[PDB]
Amino acid sequence: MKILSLRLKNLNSLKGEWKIDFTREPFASNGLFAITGPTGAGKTTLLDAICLALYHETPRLSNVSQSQNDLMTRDTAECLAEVEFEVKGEAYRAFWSQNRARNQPDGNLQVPRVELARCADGKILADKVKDKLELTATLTGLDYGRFTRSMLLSQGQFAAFLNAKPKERAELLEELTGTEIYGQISAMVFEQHKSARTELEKLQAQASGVTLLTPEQVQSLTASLQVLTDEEKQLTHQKLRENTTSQGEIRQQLKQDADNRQQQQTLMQQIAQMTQQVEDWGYLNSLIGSKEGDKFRKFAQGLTLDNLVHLANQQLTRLHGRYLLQRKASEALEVEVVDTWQADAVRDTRTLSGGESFLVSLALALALSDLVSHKTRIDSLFLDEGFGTLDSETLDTALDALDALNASGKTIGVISHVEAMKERIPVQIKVKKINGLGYSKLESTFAV
Amino acid sequence: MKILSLRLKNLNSLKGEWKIDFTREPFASNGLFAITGPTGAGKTTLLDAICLALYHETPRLSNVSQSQNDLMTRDTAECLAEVEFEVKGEAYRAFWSQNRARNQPDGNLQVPRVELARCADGKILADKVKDKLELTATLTGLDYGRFTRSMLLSQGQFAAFLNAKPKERAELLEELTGTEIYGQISAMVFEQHKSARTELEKLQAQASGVTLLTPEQVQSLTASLQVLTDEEKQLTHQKLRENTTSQGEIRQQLKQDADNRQQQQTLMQQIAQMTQQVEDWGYLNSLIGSKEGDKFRKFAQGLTLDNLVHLANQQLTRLHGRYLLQRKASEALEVEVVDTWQADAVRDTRTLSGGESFLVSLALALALSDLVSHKTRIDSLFLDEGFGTLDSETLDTALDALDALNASGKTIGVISHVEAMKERIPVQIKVKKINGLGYSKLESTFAV
Amino acid sequence: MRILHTSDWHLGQNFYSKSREAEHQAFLDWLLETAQTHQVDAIIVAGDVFDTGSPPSYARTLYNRFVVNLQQTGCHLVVLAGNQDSVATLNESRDIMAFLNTTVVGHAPQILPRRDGTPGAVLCPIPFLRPRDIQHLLAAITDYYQQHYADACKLRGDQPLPIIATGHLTTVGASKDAFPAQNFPPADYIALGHIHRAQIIGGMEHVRYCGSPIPLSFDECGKSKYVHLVTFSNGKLESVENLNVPVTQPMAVLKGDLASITAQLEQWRDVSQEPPVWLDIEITTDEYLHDIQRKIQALTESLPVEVLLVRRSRRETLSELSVEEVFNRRLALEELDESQQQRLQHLFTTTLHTLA
Amino acid sequence: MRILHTSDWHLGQNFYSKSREAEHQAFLDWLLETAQTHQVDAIIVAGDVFDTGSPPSYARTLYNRFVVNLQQTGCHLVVLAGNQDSVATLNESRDIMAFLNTTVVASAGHAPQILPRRDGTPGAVLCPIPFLRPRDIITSQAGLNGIEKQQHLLAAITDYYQQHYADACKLRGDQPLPIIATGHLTTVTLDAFPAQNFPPADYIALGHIHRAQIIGGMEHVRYCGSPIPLSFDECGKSKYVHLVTFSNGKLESVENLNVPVTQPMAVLKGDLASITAQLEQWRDVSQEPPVWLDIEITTDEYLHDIQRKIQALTESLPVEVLLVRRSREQRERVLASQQRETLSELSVEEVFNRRLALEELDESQQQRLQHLFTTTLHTLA
DNA sequence: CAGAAGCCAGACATTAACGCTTCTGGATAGCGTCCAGAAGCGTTAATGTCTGGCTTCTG
Ligand SMILES: Nc1ncnc2c1ncn2[C@@H]1O[C@H](COP(=O)(O)OP(=O)(O)O)[C@@H](O)[C@H]1O
Ligand SMILES: Nc1ncnc2c1ncn2[C@@H]1O[C@H](COP(=O)(O)OP(=O)(O)O)[C@@H](O)[C@H]1O
Ligand SMILES: [Mg+2]
Ligand SMILES: [Mg+2]
Ligand SMILES: [Mn+2]
Ligand SMILES: [Mn+2]
Ligand SMILES: [Mn+2]
Repeated sequence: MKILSLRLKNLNSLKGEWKIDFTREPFASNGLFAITGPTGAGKTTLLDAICLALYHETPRLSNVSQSQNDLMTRDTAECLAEVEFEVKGEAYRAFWSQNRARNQPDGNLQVPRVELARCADGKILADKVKDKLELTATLTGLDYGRFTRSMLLSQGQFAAFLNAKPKERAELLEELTGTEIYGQISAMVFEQHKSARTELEKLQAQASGVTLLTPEQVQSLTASLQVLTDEEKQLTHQKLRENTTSQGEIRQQLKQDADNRQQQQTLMQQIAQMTQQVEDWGYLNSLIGSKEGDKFRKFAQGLTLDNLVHLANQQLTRLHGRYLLQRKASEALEVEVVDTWQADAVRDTRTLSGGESFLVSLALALALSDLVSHKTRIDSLFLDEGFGTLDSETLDTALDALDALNASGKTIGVISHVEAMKERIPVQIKVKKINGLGYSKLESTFAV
Repeated sequence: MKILSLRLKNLNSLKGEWKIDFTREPFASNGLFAITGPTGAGKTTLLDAICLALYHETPRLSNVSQSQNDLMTRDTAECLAEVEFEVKGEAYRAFWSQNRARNQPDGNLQVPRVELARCADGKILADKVKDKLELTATLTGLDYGRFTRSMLLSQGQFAAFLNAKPKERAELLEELTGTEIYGQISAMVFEQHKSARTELEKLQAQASGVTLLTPEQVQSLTASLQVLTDEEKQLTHQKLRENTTSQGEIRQQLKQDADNRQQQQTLMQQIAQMTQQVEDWGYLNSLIGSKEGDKFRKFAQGLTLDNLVHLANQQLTRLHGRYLLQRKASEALEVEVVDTWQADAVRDTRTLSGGESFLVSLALALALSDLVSHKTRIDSLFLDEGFGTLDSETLDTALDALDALNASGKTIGVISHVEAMKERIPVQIKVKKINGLGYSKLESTFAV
Repeated sequence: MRILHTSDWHLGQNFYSKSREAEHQAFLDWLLETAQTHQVDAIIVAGDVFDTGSPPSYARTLYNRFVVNLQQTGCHLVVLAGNQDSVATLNESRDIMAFLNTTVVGHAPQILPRRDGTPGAVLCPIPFLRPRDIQHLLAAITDYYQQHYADACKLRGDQPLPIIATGHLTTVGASKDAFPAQNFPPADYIALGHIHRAQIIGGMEHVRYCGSPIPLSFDECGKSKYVHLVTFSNGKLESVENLNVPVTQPMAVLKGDLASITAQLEQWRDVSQEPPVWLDIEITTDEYLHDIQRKIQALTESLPVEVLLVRRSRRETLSELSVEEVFNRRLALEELDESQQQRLQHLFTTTLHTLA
Repeated sequence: MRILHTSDWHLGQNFYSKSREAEHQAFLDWLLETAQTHQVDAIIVAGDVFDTGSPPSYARTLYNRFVVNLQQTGCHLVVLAGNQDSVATLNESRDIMAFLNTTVVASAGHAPQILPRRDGTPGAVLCPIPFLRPRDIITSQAGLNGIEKQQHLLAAITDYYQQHYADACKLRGDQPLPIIATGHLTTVTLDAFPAQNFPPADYIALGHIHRAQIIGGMEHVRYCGSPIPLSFDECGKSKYVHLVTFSNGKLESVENLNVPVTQPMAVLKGDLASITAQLEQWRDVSQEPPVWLDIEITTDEYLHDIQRKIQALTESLPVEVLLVRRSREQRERVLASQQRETLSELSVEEVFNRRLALEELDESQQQRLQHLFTTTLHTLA
């Protein structure tokens, strides 16, 4: 998943055909480098370019589309970002571009153009946005929700994984390592339970919609029949039909009351039969989940989280021996730190210091990336910020750990405003402003 | 409102009792100070005592109570935090404490005991949580919600205001200034509309719930009536009895159908009139009003967000002249950034670098603090980590602007890790980390 | 026979986050002293004793202390229910108040005894006639007063007791629907409230306005802060008298430019009087409220005065605009047309009325 | 001398949105009738007269009607302040209650007062101590500790009681008159008041405990208890009010008076069958005032739609259901699984068996649930 | 000018914001009653995405 090249145009502060490729000697020597410059020069921009080219979205912008597009540099015509990446043994190419109304500095925004293709093959694997997203997700093994917290750690949201609610935390572990059927079966179970419950409710509505004559009304009507019949036997033609007409009125009402009761009795028998089934349906729903994997998805993913924390423990011991991580006895998917020096303290991650929380998040990200090494291997990492909160006596250990990781084929590119690593890192991509003109540039070797 | 003292014991990682007074040979002037030390050595804990003893809620832990008290350091059975602050030429005193079972390192916790008192007379003005948390807010003019984003920019939450939800921002603005009558109107118009809609319903259900005979059945009953009517004239006594009996069945059916029909016509007239009533409230509820007072409050807070941004621009011009905030024409109120260098370029706040976003958030928080100045004066601000991301020249300009602000009564405290800034700052409350035991210590002039 | 007339006491009124305890207590003490000095037979109040249906605790203490002090005098006090004031909080002490020789209030006329217990006159107790209790409403109130007058006349017969009528309403010919002025029953004296501004009405002394004894607003800070004395002679009216009240909290209103008002504040240059003067500020400049308040505070902090509110006489802060104005601004985006807007504004008025 | 010992009226209390006005008025008239029958001279209530700081209007009307009705008998009344109530809400009527021969002692620092008998002779000496708020007796001091506050407050309250008892004794001098002292504090989770530190007064009236009982086995310290039940833990217990016989400056005896139960209450515990069996026993009698009932279900099965099933069971009887409770506390999770199992190679059947193994069902509904899940699984193949 | 790439105007699958309903922790308790807060599902207008007509530049 290591990135091979980058190409951007009119993105944020940067303006004009800046292409960098890691196949060259300075980046292929070791694969580890650093980026520096003034704030706002484009340090985050040249790292968000690959994120845009891969997933059509940035950590700072919810979406880019035919409307509300503002990532292009002010007063420019076309902005594009193209990257080349190698998954398994073959390299691919991802492309994104956007044009104004007529290349003028103002006007309507046009629909984006996206192309995902294999390098040196000429095969356009996808030509539409949704198809491109599906294909790139399938081939890379990384959706945006997995990439933005397993491969790239943007500033400000580095602690998001530790501070993520289980509703969004469990989905990542579900997407990784397969096993997507749990949420599906939970949603289907909830849907069928809702159907089997709403079918019973309408029977209750029919149950309470049938008018029933009261027993007092029933007896009073029956009593009138005897009165009408007895007065008849006491006999003229006028009162014959008079009693007889009232006799017919009562007979139908009793017949209708019996018919109303007859319909109710059958329906109550039916209601009783499917009531016993819906009881078990609700009981099952109470421990299998509802809608978007509300329950039992965390139950299934607890084992994956246990494996992830087991790997994170052994990686964090190598990083630094201050804390160990393990799952806490809570219903939610949570991990709590263990104080090695105290050897007994069991405290949640909410009380950690800023630097220790950053280190824990980095360790979790590294272990999570290494967990899925079996399928769609990941051999890259980027850190926008986080080293500032660390002191010099620990930042050195952090850099030593990153060097130990980079000793393998993994490539790590960090960004930091702290000058304590300007000599530790040999390669620096210097970025410079231009006389306060509102734009920025970099080394001429990468310009085109 | 400014802070005059502080005391804590076993708060987070500071065993023993410590006390710092801002009325000594150090802190004699109102000059800005700083706190430095190794990362994770209780650097924020010194800033957590003020927040805990004032509002019963640390910026990290949601609440502290008989349960889930993760704040206390391990191997301890008691903690407390006391604050002495001054407002309007008079001083008060807040307090908080908690113990364990039988003063043991294990067992359940006791209910925390609090205190609010005046330092001059010595009497106490509150002794319960539910009344003290309101009396402190009434006295100081700011509760926890206004405190945490007006005079304490905690690490990682500096840009909270900019990225806060529009409902949260509207609630903050209305709570800081103005009267909640808009909120009550919005929350009550919706209740009236709901009542009108509910009483409108259950009348249509009653109208639809009564079974009516179709006109064909009405004619069918009428046809059978005349059919049974003719042969009775053509008529025997037994035949007359059964014939007239069927006549009564039809007559009562026609009688009840007309009565049931008549009741339905009565409901239709009420519903038809009520349909004229429902538009009285539907349009009002659509234009304004909602649960918890959202739409009307958000509409009303624009007129005060205009004043807030007007103050923020004036504050920011002397702090960072590259940007002038503006109130864009958005239904959800937001601040809009105008670029001076880029010839009045307009773009969303979300697409800003970390340092410039920090500057914008700090300017907005300062303007918010100075908006309530005419009612109550706030003369304290402890900005936490996040100030060091700036470049040296930009950081120097920010420090110079803070110094210029410090000519007023504001006693700014800055917590960060910049070596140049810590050398520049005269006063340093140094913290010394222990040699692996896990605890931290202050200077020998503060311990007691 | 002598009667003291007062109305619109409005106890518990938070005058812009302030209190009225000291001035209320001083006025009550003055009222007791004047009643004792003039040997008045009875006291009448035309409703609106409390600001709202849930008055603060200190208002109850003030009212109870006033009643207790009145007990030593031995006079008679009658209390009516105001418009904003709810009858629920007044009816709570009705049983105790009657035991303490005072009446609170549909009712029947009662004989007003003198200090020696002899029947002096008769009064007509009419509280705020709520629409639920009773075009059509005008006739209802008119013939209700007619029936009450008939009952009073039946009670009188040939007795020489003068008839006194009480009510809490506004009438035509008065300035800050309306019961017509000429429709009054032929009573010796009729007392009206609900209006803080005392004024002449009807050309005859049978109907008089006592007004309010305390300043309810800066607009009513004029000298017309009187309390009326009504005297009777052998069953006929003797004369009507008005009493000047003391002030324990002066009101000051300022208008003009910033320089002019700053010059005006120099009149109170370190006078150091014991009552802090409350200031109403009206500035015609275009400067924003949030910093013009700071400018005002840059000068008022040294003077022995207190600033209550700042107003611009004519962007802007919500305190400058009213609820009706902001709602009308909200309606600018909708089509007002001809009736939709009338119905919507009427419904909004109903909602704002039923909110409190 | 006879005096009534009661407290914890809690007027205007809302009990699950149900008013207590009817039972409070019933108790008030019953107490007035008992006072008239027994020819009492002074009545003392030991605090918590009003449930909240701002009681509703009808509670105030009830209090005013009670004091007016008690004025007829001529007996004296003493009103103590609790912790729940408002000292200002009591003081707003304390000033005017003096003319009615009733005393409100909500404000602290009240001097001892002589309780007169019906004949006008001095009957006893009062020690009307309301609840002692810390803001009225102690002063805040810095350099404090977590537990030092409790000891300081205990010392202050003990000193206050000693001083007040000494003042009352020196005021009574030598006449053989009984000494009465009020109290609204708990007496022996390390927050209490030692029993032996009370002054050796003739009789101690202690409140703020809803269960009437004796403290430390000493006869002249008593808890009056609530006049009416205030929760479901005392529904089946009879409330009491104490009368005290005083003569020659010494206590003779006290007798408990049963309070009529105008609004009966009961609580149920058990499974569905037991609850239904206990509920159906009300079919015989007909309670014109509805009886309030509590349901405490202790079982493990689902009981789908409790709020409708209970309503159906109680619709045919005048039994007002107020609240329900179930043993819902339960935790669920996959175990460690030997640190080796993984979700990929694990079977959905195995995870379902593990999930159901945590539940207490064994075979009966287990087989039906397993078949149900097999049917659900079969529709995605 | 004839015709093609580009630009502008219509239906359909997500989606984010209230609102309702249920459930639960905290402030009080001699370890009990409401008050407020949080989670999860249902509605709905808003929106991005895919598909069908005009317009300027190349041959
Ligand atoms: N449309 C635009 N016009 C002008 N400047 C822009 C525009 N969009 C983004 N920018 C600028 O692009 C820069 C991006 O900086 P960024 O890479 O986020 O900095 P950092 O690496 O310090 O976080 C910011 O200075 C921002 O103001
Ligand atoms: N439950 C606990 N028991 C003991 N010590 C703790 C506990 N929770 C946190 N701590 C300590 O408190 C420290 C607080 O970190 P702090 O220095 O305030 O943060 P930062 O470095 O971001 O300013 C933690 O690093 C840890 O050493
Ligand atoms: Mg950055
Ligand atoms: Mg920190
Ligand atoms: Mn008035
Ligand atoms: Mn009135
Ligand atoms: Mn109680």
